[PDB]
Amino acid sequence: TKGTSSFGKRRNKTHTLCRRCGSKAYHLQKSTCGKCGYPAKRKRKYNWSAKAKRRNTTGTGRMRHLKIVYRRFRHGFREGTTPKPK
Amino acid sequence: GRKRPVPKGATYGKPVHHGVNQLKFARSLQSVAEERAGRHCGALRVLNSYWVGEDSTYKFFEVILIDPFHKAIRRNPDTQWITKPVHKHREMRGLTSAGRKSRGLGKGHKFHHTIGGSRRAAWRRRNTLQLHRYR
Amino acid sequence: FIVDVKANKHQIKQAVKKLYDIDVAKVNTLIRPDGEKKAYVRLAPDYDALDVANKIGII
Amino acid sequence: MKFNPFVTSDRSKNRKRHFNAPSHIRRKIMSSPLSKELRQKYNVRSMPIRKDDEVQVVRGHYKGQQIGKVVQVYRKKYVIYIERVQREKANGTTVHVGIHPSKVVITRLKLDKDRKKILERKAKSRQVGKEKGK
Amino acid sequence: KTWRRWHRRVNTTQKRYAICSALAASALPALVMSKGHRIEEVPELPLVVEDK
Amino acid sequence: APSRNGMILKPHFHKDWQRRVATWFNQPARKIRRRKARQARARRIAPRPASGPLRPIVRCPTVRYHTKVRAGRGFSLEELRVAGIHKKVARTIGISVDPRRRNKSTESLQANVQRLKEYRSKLVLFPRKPSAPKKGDSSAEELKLATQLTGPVMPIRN
Amino acid sequence: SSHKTFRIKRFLAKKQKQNRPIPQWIRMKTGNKIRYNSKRRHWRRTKLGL
Amino acid sequence: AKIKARDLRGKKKEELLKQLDDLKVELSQLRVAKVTGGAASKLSKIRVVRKSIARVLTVINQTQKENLRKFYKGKKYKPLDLRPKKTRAMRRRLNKHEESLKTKKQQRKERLYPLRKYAVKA
RNA sequence: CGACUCUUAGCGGUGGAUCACUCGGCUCGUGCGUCGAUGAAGAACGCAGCUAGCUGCGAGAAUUAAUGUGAAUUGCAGGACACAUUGAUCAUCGACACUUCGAACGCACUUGCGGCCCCGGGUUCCUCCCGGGGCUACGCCUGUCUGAGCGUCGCU
RNA sequence: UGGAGCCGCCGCAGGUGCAGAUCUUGGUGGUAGUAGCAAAUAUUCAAACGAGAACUUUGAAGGCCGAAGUGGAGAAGGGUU
RNA sequence: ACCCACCCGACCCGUCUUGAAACACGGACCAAGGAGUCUAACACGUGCGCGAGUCGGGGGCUCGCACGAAAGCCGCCGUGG
RNA sequence: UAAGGCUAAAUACCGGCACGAGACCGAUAGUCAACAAGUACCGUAAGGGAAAGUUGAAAAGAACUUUGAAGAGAGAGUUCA
RNA sequence: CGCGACCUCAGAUCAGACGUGGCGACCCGCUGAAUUUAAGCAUAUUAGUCAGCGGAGGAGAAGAAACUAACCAGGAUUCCCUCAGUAACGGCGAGUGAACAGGGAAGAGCCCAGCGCCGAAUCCCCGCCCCGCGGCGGGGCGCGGGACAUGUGGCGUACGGAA
Ligand SMILES: [Mg+2]
Ligand SMILES: [Mg+2]
Ligand SMILES: [Mg+2]
Ligand SMILES: [Mg+2]
Ligand SMILES: [Mg+2]
Ligand SMILES: [Mg+2]
Ligand SMILES: [Mg+2]
Ligand SMILES: [Mg+2]
Ligand SMILES: [Mg+2]
Ligand SMILES: [Mg+2]
Ligand SMILES: [Mg+2]
Ligand SMILES: [Mg+2]
Ligand SMILES: [Mg+2]
Ligand SMILES: [Mg+2]
Ligand SMILES: [Mg+2]
Ligand SMILES: [Mg+2]
Ligand SMILES: [Mg+2]
Ligand SMILES: [Mg+2]
Ligand SMILES: [Mg+2]
Ligand SMILES: [Mg+2]
Ligand SMILES: [Mg+2]
Ligand SMILES: [Mg+2]
Ligand SMILES: [Mg+2]
Ligand SMILES: [Mg+2]
Ligand SMILES: [Mg+2]
Ligand SMILES: [Mg+2]
Ligand SMILES: [Mg+2]
Ligand SMILES: [Mg+2]
Ligand SMILES: [Mg+2]
Ligand SMILES: [Mg+2]
Ligand SMILES: [Mg+2]
Ligand SMILES: [Mg+2]
Ligand SMILES: [Mg+2]
Ligand SMILES: [Mg+2]
Ligand SMILES: [Mg+2]
Ligand SMILES: [Mg+2]
Ligand SMILES: [Mg+2]
Ligand SMILES: [Mg+2]
Ligand SMILES: [Mg+2]
Ligand SMILES: [Mg+2]
Ligand SMILES: [Zn+2]
Repeated sequence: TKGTSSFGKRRNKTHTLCRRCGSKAYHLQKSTCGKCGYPAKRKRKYNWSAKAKRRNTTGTGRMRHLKIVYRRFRHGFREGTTPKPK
Repeated sequence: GRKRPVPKGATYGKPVHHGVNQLKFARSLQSVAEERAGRHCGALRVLNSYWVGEDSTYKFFEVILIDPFHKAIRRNPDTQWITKPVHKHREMRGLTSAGRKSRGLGKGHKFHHTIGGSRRAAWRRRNTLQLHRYR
Repeated sequence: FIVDVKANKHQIKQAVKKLYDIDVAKVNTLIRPDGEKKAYVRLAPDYDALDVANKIGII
Repeated sequence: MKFNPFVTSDRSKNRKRHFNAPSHIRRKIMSSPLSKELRQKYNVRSMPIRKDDEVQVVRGHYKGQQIGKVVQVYRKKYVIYIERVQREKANGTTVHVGIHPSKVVITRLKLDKDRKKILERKAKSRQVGKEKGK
Repeated sequence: KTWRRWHRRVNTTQKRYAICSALAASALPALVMSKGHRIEEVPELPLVVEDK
Repeated sequence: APSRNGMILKPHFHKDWQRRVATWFNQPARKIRRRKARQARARRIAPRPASGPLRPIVRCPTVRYHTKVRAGRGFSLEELRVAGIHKKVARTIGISVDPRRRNKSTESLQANVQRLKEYRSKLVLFPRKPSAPKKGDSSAEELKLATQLTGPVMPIRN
Repeated sequence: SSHKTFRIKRFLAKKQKQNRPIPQWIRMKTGNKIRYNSKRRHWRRTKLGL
Repeated sequence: AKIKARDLRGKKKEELLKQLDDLKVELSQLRVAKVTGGAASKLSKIRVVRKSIARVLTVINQTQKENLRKFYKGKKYKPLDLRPKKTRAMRRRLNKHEESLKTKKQQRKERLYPLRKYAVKA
């Protein structure tokens, strides 16, 4: 019974989609994640899983603010001006 | 002092490390005091603390804090060093007068550990195979 | 129609009235398994649906 | 040699630079020589080839002394299609065969204002260098 | 590893001795010809020239 | 296990040392960087010696070194007082001053006064404006040299 | 399930949109290495981010 | 056919809106036509109309925001939008006048004991 | 000779070694050394005429403006444009814009309930009703207003 | 055969020579057209479509589930089935 | 060197073992991969340079390094070992 | 001269942006990853984690005829092949 | 049983500011093993090392002697070479292990409290004008508010300082 017949009654779920990290690891009863620790103000990362660390470092995502900051800096953080017009 | 936070005793290990009761934190209580004042008032920038009394159970302290962004501090040149962002969280890094003392740095023979920047840095220097080009 | 998913029936009603100068009896939305909120919109009986249908292009 | 310590001379780097080149940069890469006739007249070695120049193919199969008008410039494919440079496919349909711009010679340019100002800029730099050498 | 002993350091007189040895055999047409250099029609082997 | 004769020798490779190996592939790149930075600093301090300020003569400590003599950190206050240079000014003319130096013997003092005197002789103080007031030297000793001094200024030779 | 949240329903919708096979005009593009979608998910075998 | 930024710049505010509306209408009909086949000739426009719509909306926001920062250029407290965003930290630097405030003691020092240009060996 | 089996060779299969290529790595070096409540990183969901994935962008959504460039983009369509004109296409990027979660902020995570000010229909301030807009996290500093106390006084 | 690079000599350098490691990754045999495609009684006739019918569909017959159902509806789970 | 014949000889390799054709283990077959490395310290041997000396580091002076992150030089030539 | 404080520089830098180089590897190597890779896929979850480069100079990628329901062929053609 | 000072405390969607999370190669503060070695093992070692928590910057930390020395004396910090596998520690076993001097890279020094003098001579915020405004500043003018004598600012800090 311990095996195949008991796989039969896996009718209901522990985790769902976490709304910070996106992973299917938000434990419903605990009402925390276990991936980012969602309710926890700070993100969960541990130094033992260097592979896990790399899977959602900065680079990873869009970097939609951060990628235009790098450009902005390059040319010198100029604000509120234009190039000489035609 | 500081009892070792482990369930029951059960500091599983070699019986050097079996101690839980008679052992003592590195930083002072006064530093802990500052650190807590610092924690609470994040904007505020811990300058320095002093003592105001002691019961058996408690100590008391008085941590002088400073707004780094109040014009009267900003514009006064002699203070405006605290408004620089290297001085964020002095107390947390071991930089107030109190939390300096634990670091174990002073000039002369009675130190040597901390003969670079700090305790950690000297060890670092002393345990680097410098491996030169030509040897 | 297909409608923007954020819309209330109240908004749809108001839009349908505004765009097509028309007037509505009732709006009756659902969400397609696809993502696009569909909307069935009953026009008031002074108006014919096939007539407006010809006006807007569809038939 | 190259002495400038910010250029590359690194197969992988040059090829990557080449194949992943952006349109406006490809324009320059896809340049082609002028005929000795024009070389005399404008004081210019070569020019970025364009939609409707007149042109000879110099090398290959289509190598010939005919002067075909350019048909289009496929900067993605690093190639230009030329009037009668074509081949019949299985089912009779003609297909414009690609020729690389550099294996072609421009006999007649399509002169617009901008092409005119380009030629004026290149000729001037050439004569500055001859004055500096002298 | 990176800290393989890449560089190799030589006594200074020895370095000089080598450089004297090479100079001394930059004379000697045989040693120059044997090293491949077509020096058949050259006028004098320690070949020295005007300083224009 | 040891086998027949040899130094019963203790290597210190029991910690994780390969985690803290420090290579020297920098060093050429470093040596240049210093050298550029050096040449830049010269060029900034235009006719001033590249060296730095002038520094005192000083004997080493201990029985061992004792006999030798180096450059010290800076001239003492007595030495400035006797030479007749106001300590706050001495910094402004390129004279190193430490103030923590005692001065035990009068042989080391008069030597170090002599140094400063000699310095003041062979120094070319430019005037503040191109219009020339007191102290500032003649335009002769100015045109003939706005020259830097290569190497340590008035070097000590034991 | 027939009792869905909206969160879940939207998730399913996108998954349902992703399944379609490549458009054949893609094969005729210039630098094309793609022959088939290879991210096609059949409900009976392989069972969602859920 | 072409709507340029060029011309829109000068136009009146009410005039810009009517133009946007008239494009929004034109976009609708093409979207309708995309459903009912329509024609490739129509299904071009849909991209064109979209970008011309953006060209209009863009001009409007540029005009509204230029006028706005004219209105505050002078006033001390101004909206966060119109304040200059550089980088979180960079908006907490010392003020540009505040970081070259010498203490009177330090000023006096610079007056009495200025570093002098000097050379040696003559 | 017969079939079968074994051996060798020819040719054909199977299989993908070898060799030759390399828009990828690995290492060493140089310069700079910049994220965030003005909403970061990260996640979500969207957006193409035909587009699933990768990329690119945000309801102005394979991008707007500007400047530089100067005829393309191109799988097919369609188109534009007068490429003697702010002008295709790329590049740059200073103006504009930037859906929803997220430190994450009205309170909740259903995507549910709200409050308070103003605007349009709704009224003719009649509050309702609908739609739009702007506020409504915690901590803390400098001030401000309202206060509390058989806390310490003064005058009445 | 193949279709774009490669070798001799003198020196230097090394991630330098395989039959084995119940070695690692990939491939291929003999075993073998073998074991096997046996739980729960059952199929038959004609026609239609169709290149093609033991298996589809329609009709006819013979059978079973036998309302604690092999019937009629949900929950959870699936996610377009 | 391909095949066949015949006479004589001739057990299967690897390995641990006093002893393996073993009724000792590993091994169906083929391809590619696959294990005494590097650093440090010592000692002895050998080769070279200089020799009561020797030394080169570390640092510095000579270049934007194409070759150079080399090469050269240093009252630092010897602080020091 | 302790029990208050500030301070550039030589120093560090397997993260970032942007470059340069190599007695390195050359698709079972080199990063897990030369490719729609932290992808597919697995696991409730923490986490685990692949395989996979190469037609040709040019698509000129085989019109047309014929056998077959078709896949498949036979001729024809393209290509220096 | 009022009104008014102050003190200590509240509440504001009060006016204006800041802090929150990220990254983490390098850096600062804590915390802190056990494989392992010792041919066993418990002290020792592995190691103030991995994991854990905290906080930063373009670097950080350190730093202007309550220092070294014992000399004919040196003279902040950091870095390299050396000292030195040395002095020392250690079931004096395994093993561990610095500093000064010396030579270099660099080089830069300063400020308070206090003690005192100076009509608080000081600071913040309001409001009106002129310039300047994409790092909110200058100048002027307001019986316009507040902070402050339970001490702000100038002079001054051991190298002496004041009058
Ligand atoms: Mg122990
Ligand atoms: Mg103490
Ligand atoms: Mg120096
Ligand atoms: Mg299933
Ligand atoms: Mg003062
Ligand atoms: Mg055969
Ligand atoms: Mg393969
Ligand atoms: Mg070839
Ligand atoms: Mg190798
Ligand atoms: Mg093998
Ligand atoms: Mg059978
Ligand atoms: Mg049913
Ligand atoms: Mg044995
Ligand atoms: Mg035996
Ligand atoms: Mg055997
Ligand atoms: Mg037997
Ligand atoms: Mg065995
Ligand atoms: Mg076996
Ligand atoms: Mg092999
Ligand atoms: Mg020897
Ligand atoms: Mg400090
Ligand atoms: Mg491969
Ligand atoms: Mg391969
Ligand atoms: Mg690989
Ligand atoms: Mg291969
Ligand atoms: Mg192949
Ligand atoms: Mg291959
Ligand atoms: Mg061939
Ligand atoms: Mg933080
Ligand atoms: Mg042991
Ligand atoms: Mg053992
Ligand atoms: Mg044991
Ligand atoms: Mg220890
Ligand atoms: Mg750690
Ligand atoms: Mg610092
Ligand atoms: Mg001190
Ligand atoms: Mg010292
Ligand atoms: Mg020794
Ligand atoms: Mg230790
Ligand atoms: Mg005072
Ligand atoms: Zn999460």
